[PDB]
Amino acid sequence: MPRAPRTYSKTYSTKKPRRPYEKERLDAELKLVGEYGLRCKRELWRVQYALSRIRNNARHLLTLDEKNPRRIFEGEALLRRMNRYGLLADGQNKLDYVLALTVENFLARRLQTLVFKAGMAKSIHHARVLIRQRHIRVGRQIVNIPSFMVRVESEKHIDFSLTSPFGGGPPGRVKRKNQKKASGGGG
Amino acid sequence: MGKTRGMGAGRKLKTHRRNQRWADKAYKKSHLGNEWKKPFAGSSHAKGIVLEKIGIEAKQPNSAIRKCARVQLVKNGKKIAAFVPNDGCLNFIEENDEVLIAGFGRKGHAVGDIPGVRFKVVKVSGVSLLALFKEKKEKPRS
Amino acid sequence: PLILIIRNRLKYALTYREVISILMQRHVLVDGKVRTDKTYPAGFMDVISIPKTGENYRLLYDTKGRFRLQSVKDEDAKFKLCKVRSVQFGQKGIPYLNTYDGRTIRYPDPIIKANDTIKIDLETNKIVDFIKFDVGNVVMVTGGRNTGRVGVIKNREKHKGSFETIHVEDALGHQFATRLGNVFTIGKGNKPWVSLPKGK
Amino acid sequence: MADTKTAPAVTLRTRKFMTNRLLSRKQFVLEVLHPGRANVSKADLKEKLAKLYEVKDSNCIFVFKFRTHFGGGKSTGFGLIYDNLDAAKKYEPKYRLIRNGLATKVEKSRKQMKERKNRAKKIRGVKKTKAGDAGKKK
Amino acid sequence: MVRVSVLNDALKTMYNAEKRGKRQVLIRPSSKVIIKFLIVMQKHGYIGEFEFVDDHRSGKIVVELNGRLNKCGVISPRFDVGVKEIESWTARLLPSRQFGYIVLTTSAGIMDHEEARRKNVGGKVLGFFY
Amino acid sequence: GKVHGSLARAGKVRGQTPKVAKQDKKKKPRGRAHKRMQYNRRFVTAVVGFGKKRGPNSSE
RNA sequence: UAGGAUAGGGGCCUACCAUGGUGGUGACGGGUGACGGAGAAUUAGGGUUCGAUUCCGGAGAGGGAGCCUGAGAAACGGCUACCACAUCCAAGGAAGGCAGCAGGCGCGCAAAUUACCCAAUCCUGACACGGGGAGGUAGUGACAAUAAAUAACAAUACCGGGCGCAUUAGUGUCUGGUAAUUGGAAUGAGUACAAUCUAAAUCCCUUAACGAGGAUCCAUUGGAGGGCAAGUCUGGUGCCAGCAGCCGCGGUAAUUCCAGCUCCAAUAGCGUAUAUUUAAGUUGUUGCAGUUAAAAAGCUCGUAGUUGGACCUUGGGCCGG
Repeated sequence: MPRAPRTYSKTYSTKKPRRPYEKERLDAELKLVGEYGLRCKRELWRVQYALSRIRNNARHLLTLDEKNPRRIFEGEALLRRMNRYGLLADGQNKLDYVLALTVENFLARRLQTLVFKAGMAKSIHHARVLIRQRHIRVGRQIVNIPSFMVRVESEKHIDFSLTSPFGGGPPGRVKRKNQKKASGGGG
Repeated sequence: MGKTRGMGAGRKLKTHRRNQRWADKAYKKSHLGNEWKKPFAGSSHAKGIVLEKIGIEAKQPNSAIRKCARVQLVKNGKKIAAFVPNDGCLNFIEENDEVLIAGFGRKGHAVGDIPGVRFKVVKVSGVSLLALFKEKKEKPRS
Repeated sequence: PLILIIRNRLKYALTYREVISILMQRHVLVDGKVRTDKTYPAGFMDVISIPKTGENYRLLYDTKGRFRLQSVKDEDAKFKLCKVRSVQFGQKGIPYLNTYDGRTIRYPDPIIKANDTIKIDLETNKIVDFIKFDVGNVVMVTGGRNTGRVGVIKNREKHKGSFETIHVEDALGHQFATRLGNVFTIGKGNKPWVSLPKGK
Repeated sequence: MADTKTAPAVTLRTRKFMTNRLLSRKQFVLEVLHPGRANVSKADLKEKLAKLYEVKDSNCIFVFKFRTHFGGGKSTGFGLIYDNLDAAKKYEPKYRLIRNGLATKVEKSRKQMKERKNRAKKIRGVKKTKAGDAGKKK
Repeated sequence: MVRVSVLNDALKTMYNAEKRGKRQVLIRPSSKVIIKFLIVMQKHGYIGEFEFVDDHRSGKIVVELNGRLNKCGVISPRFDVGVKEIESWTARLLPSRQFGYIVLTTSAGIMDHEEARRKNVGGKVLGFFY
Repeated sequence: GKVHGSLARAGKVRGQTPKVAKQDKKKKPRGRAHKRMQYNRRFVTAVVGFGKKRGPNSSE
């Protein structure tokens, strides 16, 4: 038939502060935001939501009896979804760590921090700009999005994109005007 | 003392439970229909027309003239008093304009320190009260 | 129903409403006969086969239990396995042996019951074989979650008011029992057609 | 792929292809890499293309439904090569035909179209005499 | 009433006393609690005195404690019979956190929490062993 | 008692203070950019930290 | 019990006949933005609240009754009648129902264009082939939500806080920033050949030529007594003016006012109101309290209702895996 519209359902939780201004909470959150190079606490809230919901599914399987049909079958999916992304390292595959986890693992696997880790940026603030500057990509098709969430598979592939300098052909506008003035104008 | 635990006896617990809710303010508002008794219909805001500017004296150890205005709702016959916050604003309101009022955050009831003032003024003349005192915007002529 | 099934073959992009041109030029035939009706009732074991330079298909089930194509042999296409959905019984030898798509086929075999299945050809509607509904036979469950599973009949349970449940031994998992209407027998010791992995 | 100039090739690639003997034609996906370059063009496609599959006409063949993604250097559309000019039209929807050049889009006015049919029902007889009738009658 | 709760309540207050038993009258759902205690070794012995001629049945307990630590830290009732509050094998509310067990009368008979759960059969909780 | 009080006195304080428009000063970069600054300021060389944290102090 | 009716049983109605039916397990009556459901919000859970909504089933189509045709309508963009409304006229008569779609008025706190197409979703027709404001199409749209621009990085300059050095003076090095200075880079906020795409167009898509010196291509709304994150600032007001959900402040050196500065803090979003969920175990199933705080009926009998002991073909023994 003719279809309906779009629901959505919450992407984030800002529910976590019991008290809106807590000095301890503010200090801790801002440090994470600084190190990984998020701009906003909104970006923290969405990843916090992702952590909680993924963990919530895991709790249900483990509390139930061993060799319960849901536990074994769904447990295969539970293990691999995290592992594929690189969220869950091998060796931590006890299923105890899936319950535990950390906020940090998600941010670590994002593209933005990977740029800085592999030299290049000389600031995590600079790493945020670099993706917008069209530098670095898995394939050919530019990522300007810091939250790309690299698989570890696609980590290997990260090198400059086909466009922009260091990648090849075009330098961009600032040099183009400077060289034009230099060769006809004398600057 | 302890509550009945029993297969049929479920019914006793259910019937009593409903009565208790009426003590709680939120349920009481709906159940009695106290919202209707309060001047608003249940609306977010309500509009009235300014009868007078009235100078209501502050209660007990506070001394000051609060400076309010009484509006009569367009919907109802009900006359009630609403506070005009901020420096000036007694001038900005004026008799016979349309004023949009909302509650204090008291959820009905008089505020306390201003006797019988159930509401406060959100805007006058369609402009925004906030803009006018601040001098961000100016009232339109007429 | 026909429109969904045809579209499954076509779906790359931008057909769908243009199914109509194909139908009216009669380059779709279903069971060797012209139908251009989307609302057409279909069930398990319908044969689709189109003219001349064509192909042959058997309707099968996916994980949900919706109709999907599998290629089938030209030899098998000539035949069709049809549930006897309802029956007009006995005397003077005038059965109306209803099928799921609504075909009638006429006149005694030395048997005939409701829930038994009749093996039919395709075009002429003559009786190839008659398949009894009995224990040990191979079954497809047509509806529910359990759809797309096949198994052998453990027992049938008969009761007052209706025969409530018929039990199937096999499953990916373990035994389940279903209503008679859900059970469509698709194989017997006398004649099976079953040589197919299935569904889920 | 895709003939070069100095300005890079802009790849001519095909993918997910079934020849379907009902629709009587070739349906396939055109995933055009555009490394360092803009738009391939509706013309440049059907000008290469043609000579690979050996349909050897731009006229019968249509390419459409470009959308894309962010990040650049690729675009995805869909294109078909048809067995005959006459055959193609019947299977194709009208929207393909009009842009291709095979059909003209007729613009209509809703008010003019529907009301006019009702008028035809109402008059019985020649009804020329009614015009003269009204003049006399006032 | 049904006894059951009375045994559990009497047990824990008697532990605080440091008595070697209290001895009392017993019934048939309170025959059950004692045998379950033996299995999970809160009791290493129980004896059912005068259940032969008398007006009632009874049982003096010989009970663990008078040792170092108490074995039964808490047992406290969680509803007798004559009520509808019900659990299934999947519903499982619990006390303790797996150190204890949750006493369950199942379809076949009274068994401990793990046994019932494995078999995939629900029932109604009698009490909470911590 | 008094509920028929004077209306004369409205708006005294603003008219006894001289109005002062805001000044042009070196603008902090805004939106996302302002947020970036905050973590570096408070955790590296800090700011003030009498009691909790402080900023716009003179005489203490 | 009988009959007529209708597709049919049928108090369905109607004759005769009997005198019943139903209720504390809350019937009967009243109220209800009381459609019902799938579902929604919010709750760990348990629950609570909600259900106008592109679906599913029914009802109605100005209010009411009655009926034709036909497979089927007790139809309403059919009729027929009355009532209520409004419309037109050469005033005798006549036509008609936007709780369909645009549009307009009124109402109100409150909700958009008198554009276009049958190409897709799907239907209907004598019919591949037509038609369908269903539906799609574009506009408007911070109900909501998603992706995430407004600048980054080096150098350099003081200022540090490091560190190796610091012996010995020092500052010095990775750099945190306070630097409207600087330096070359780079990108899209913008702009625009080309063609794409949509029914046809616009957009998405792009991509030649273009597009930043921070004041410009410049973010905002709230807050800084407590609750509540962040001043005992500066100037002014002085129980005045205001602030203040609540507790409170203002009677002249007010961290609570009013401006400025500075700071905090969410950030293309934030305030405010009403309803609602949580908190609230203030609804106590999960999970309450009643000596003295809100709260055992004066007492007993005692029902509907709940609840209720034990023996009870149950217990034991053997092997197999």
